[PDB]
Amino acid sequence: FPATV
Amino acid sequence: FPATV
Amino acid sequence: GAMGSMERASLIQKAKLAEQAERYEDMAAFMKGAVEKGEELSCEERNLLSVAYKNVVGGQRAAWRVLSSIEQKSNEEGSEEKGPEVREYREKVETELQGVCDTVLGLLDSHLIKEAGDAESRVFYLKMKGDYYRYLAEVATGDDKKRIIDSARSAYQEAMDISKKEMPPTNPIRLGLALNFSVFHYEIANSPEEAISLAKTTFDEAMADLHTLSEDSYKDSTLIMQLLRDNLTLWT
Amino acid sequence: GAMGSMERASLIQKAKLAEQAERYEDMAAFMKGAVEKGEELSCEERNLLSVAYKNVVGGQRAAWRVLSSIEQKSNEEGSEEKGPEVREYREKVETELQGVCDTVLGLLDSHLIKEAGDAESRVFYLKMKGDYYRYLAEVATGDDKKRIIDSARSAYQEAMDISKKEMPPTNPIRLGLALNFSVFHYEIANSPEEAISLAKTTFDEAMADLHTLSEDSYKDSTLIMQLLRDNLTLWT
Ligand SMILES: *CC(=O)NCC1CC2(CCN(C(=O)C3(Nc4ccc(Cl)cc4)CCOCC3)CC2)C1
Ligand SMILES: *CC(=O)NCC1CC2(CCN(C(=O)C3(Nc4ccc(Cl)cc4)CCOCC3)CC2)C1
Ligand SMILES: [Mg+2]
Ligand SMILES: [Mg+2]
Ligand SMILES: [Mg+2]
Ligand SMILES: [Mg+2]
Repeated sequence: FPATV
Repeated sequence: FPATV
Repeated sequence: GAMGSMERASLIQKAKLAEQAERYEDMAAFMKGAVEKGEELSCEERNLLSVAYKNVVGGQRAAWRVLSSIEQKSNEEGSEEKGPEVREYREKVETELQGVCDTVLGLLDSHLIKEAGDAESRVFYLKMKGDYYRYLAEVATGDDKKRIIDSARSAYQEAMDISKKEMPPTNPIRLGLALNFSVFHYEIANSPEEAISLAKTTFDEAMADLHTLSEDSYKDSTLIMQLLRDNLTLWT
Repeated sequence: GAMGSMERASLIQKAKLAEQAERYEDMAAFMKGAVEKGEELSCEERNLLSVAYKNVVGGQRAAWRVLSSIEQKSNEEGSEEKGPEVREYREKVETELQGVCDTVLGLLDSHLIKEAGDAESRVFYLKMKGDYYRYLAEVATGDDKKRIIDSARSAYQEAMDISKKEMPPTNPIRLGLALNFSVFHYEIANSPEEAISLAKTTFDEAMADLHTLSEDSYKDSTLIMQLLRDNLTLWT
């Protein structure tokens, strides 16, 4: 999965 | 801590 | 609510303890209690709220994905019929996830957003609103799916518009919003070109503004820029 | 209970799904539902029950230790008074831990133990009884502390006596019981010599019986023997 904050 | 199962 | 009798400052103190103990459900319940006191949140308090719910819903999303994979495999050709249990348990976890998202969106709507006048508070809350609509969108399959997606888009877009007007391109809130909106484009809106463009432009504009920062601010901004780069690497 | 309407086999199926999703609270609730159907548990089912509650109470114990450390630090000389919140939140987590322990002990007493006639089932349930009294003992500070410790000892001792009579020294249940009873001696009963003696004797008797085993049984036994060795290394 891609990075989120 | 020591090992327990 | 169950936290109605506990002092605001005690709820914040306990939220911090819960974080140290990695008790994120507790942390989220304490912060929900604190928000419901009706006073605006400080910077630190906004962080505690977001960390608590991110962790709770993050665990739920990971569990939902595990279950959804098992369920998709069960519906493939030659898969033995195992009954309704996989769908039922994926539905249970899904319902609990949706509940947590509704809770967060409810705090934002009653009444965090409307009282948020500063750019940092308003952008942060609108980003959260986009994030929790995005998690709803991840599990949506019905009549309202398009509307849930559009609610995520709308919240992210308002946050983007304010951030570009009021914050420097290196502001960690601006950066984190862009990172997540870019993922929304890629994973939810079926717009990978828009995701890539946003990540690249965000990264490059931030690069250009690093010269203005202290060492500590530089560290904070670059950490998030690296996440933008990581995603770009994944996508290209 | 909330699982009363769900088929036994569905509860077991969902417990397995919950394990794959690392949803251990759910797993434990499904297994509690399965035990309450009133039928004896198979080997696999006993494992699911123990794994679920071990994981739940393990998280609670880790959180309790974090909080207890903070609380002990607060009561040191020169520590600023921060109010009742650390004690209150340690008490909250403690109460929830005690509840889970009482739940497990309740399943064992009503009526898993009394229906367990085979050595593997009886030893395993008595070991669990010792384990959940041991977790109660870890947080006990009152009039009943000695009795809780003795309840742990008594359950472990009955399990030990059956295991030595009915199981080979390499049996993984026998080994795991000895490992945990040895930790009980060291950490709870203030008997480190007894802990060391039990671990060493268990290890050596198992070593001597490895020759009788298949490759797969050898792997299972040696894994637990290594834990005994690890503890011995820690203690000597
Ligand atoms: C003043 C104000 O409103 N501050 C509230 C929050 C502190 C904040 C989040 C944490 N943070 C990070 O740099 C980071 N996570 C993150 C960044 C940006 C956003 Cl919008 C959300 C989260 C910490 C964890 O690792 C990733 C970066 C500092 C800024 C905003
Ligand atoms: C037939 C029967 O009653 N079986 C029930 C359980 C399977 C069992 C536990 C899991 N296991 C292990 O070797 C191990 N954990 C463990 C060993 C011994 C005991 Cl008493 C409890 C747990 C697996 C995880 O890593 C450590 C060893 C096989 C035997 C008993
Ligand atoms: Mg649904
Ligand atoms: Mg643009
Ligand atoms: Mg107490
Ligand atoms: Mg002896």
